[PDB]
Amino acid sequence: VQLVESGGGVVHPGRSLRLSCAASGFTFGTSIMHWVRQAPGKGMQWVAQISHDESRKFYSDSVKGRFTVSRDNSKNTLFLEMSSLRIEDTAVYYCAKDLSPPYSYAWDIFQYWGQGSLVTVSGASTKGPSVFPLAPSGTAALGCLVKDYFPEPVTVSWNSGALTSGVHTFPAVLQSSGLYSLSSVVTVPSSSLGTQTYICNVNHKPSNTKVDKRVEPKSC
Amino acid sequence: DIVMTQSPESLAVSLGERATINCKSSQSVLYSSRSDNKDYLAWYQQKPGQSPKLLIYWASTRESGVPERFTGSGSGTDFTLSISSLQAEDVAVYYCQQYYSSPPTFGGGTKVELKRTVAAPSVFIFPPSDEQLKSGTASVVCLLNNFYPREAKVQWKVDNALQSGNSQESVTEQDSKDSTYSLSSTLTLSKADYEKHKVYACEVTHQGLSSPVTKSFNRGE
Repeated sequence: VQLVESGGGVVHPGRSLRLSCAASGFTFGTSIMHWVRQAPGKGMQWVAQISHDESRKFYSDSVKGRFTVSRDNSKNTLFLEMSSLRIEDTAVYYCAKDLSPPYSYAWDIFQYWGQGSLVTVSGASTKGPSVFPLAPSGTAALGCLVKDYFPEPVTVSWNSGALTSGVHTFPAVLQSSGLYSLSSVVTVPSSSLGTQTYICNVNHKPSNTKVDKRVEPKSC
Repeated sequence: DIVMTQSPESLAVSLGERATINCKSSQSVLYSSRSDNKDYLAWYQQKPGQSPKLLIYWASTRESGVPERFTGSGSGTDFTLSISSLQAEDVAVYYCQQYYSSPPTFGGGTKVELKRTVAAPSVFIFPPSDEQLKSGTASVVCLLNNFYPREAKVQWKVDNALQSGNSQESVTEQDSKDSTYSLSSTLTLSKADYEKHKVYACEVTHQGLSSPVTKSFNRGE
């Protein structure tokens, strides 16, 4: 059972955006599906419900008239067409399967969820990050500073994903500038610094930025 | 129109101990029919960045694969999620949800934290990189690594002068394996100002430190 939401990003207020949800592992064609969202630092809010054949659709009064839920059973995909978006629509949107059996009305029991897709609604300019090294000078700490980007998020890996132990990517902090800042660190044996190469791979999809900064040690 | 209210907002309990999460619905979610009475309430678990998981429903019935240490109880208007013996992997936010009336509504969530042994932070300091100083700005970073509890004081000093308002903190979520925290503290400065002062220091205070720990450097060496 897998629910993978795609689409989503930053949109200016008033514009539209379509989310998709690819399903596998269950009879998607005969099951009721939902959309549920989670705003920053708040609880879940149900958004929409749709039946197996689309004949029955239901929406939260918060999105009624602006959002449209649809589905393509031939491709096992659920859709959410979002229009006339507002700042308060910023949230991570989850795709969820209802526990109700085939051809029965919804139970409103969210049996399965996806990992979610972040939707940002702001009239603020998109901007990529600048990546600077946090250079190390029996355990040594390396890092990368990802500064002055918007909107969120950025993802950081180390050595193309090969290095994952001791990695700590901190949550973004919004500066007085209105741009986000983020740090990613990793602890590594001090004796490998002279031989092992350490490269932080930063990815900011809204800006189509993808940086690979090599962190060199300081020796004295 | 049903409002769900969870209490407490967060709790910390030791390994093997019991965690209790309470949930209250603004209206009764007990439905009467030709068959047995059922309480239309469900419980979900959410780890940061991961797909939410259904735990319990009908108030007390466990979802397939849910360990028995998760127990749902209550009726009508008051409900409780009980974790018999908390495990590190249990660290998560837990939400309740009613499906008695439309629209289905969720509680605000309860953060469940694992109360483990005190662990002092490993402190490191990072000067601004030559790359950034060439770009016209300067960021001094201080790292507190793998410590517990979360509470910790970071105070920046520039030429022995204490700083305030010019720094920002960020804390990781509790680790999945050792149940520790990591903290970053960034002192933002202008290049011109950075070049006028010499010694930059990050002083850390924590329950696991007998005395304040200091990590510092001299700008020009």
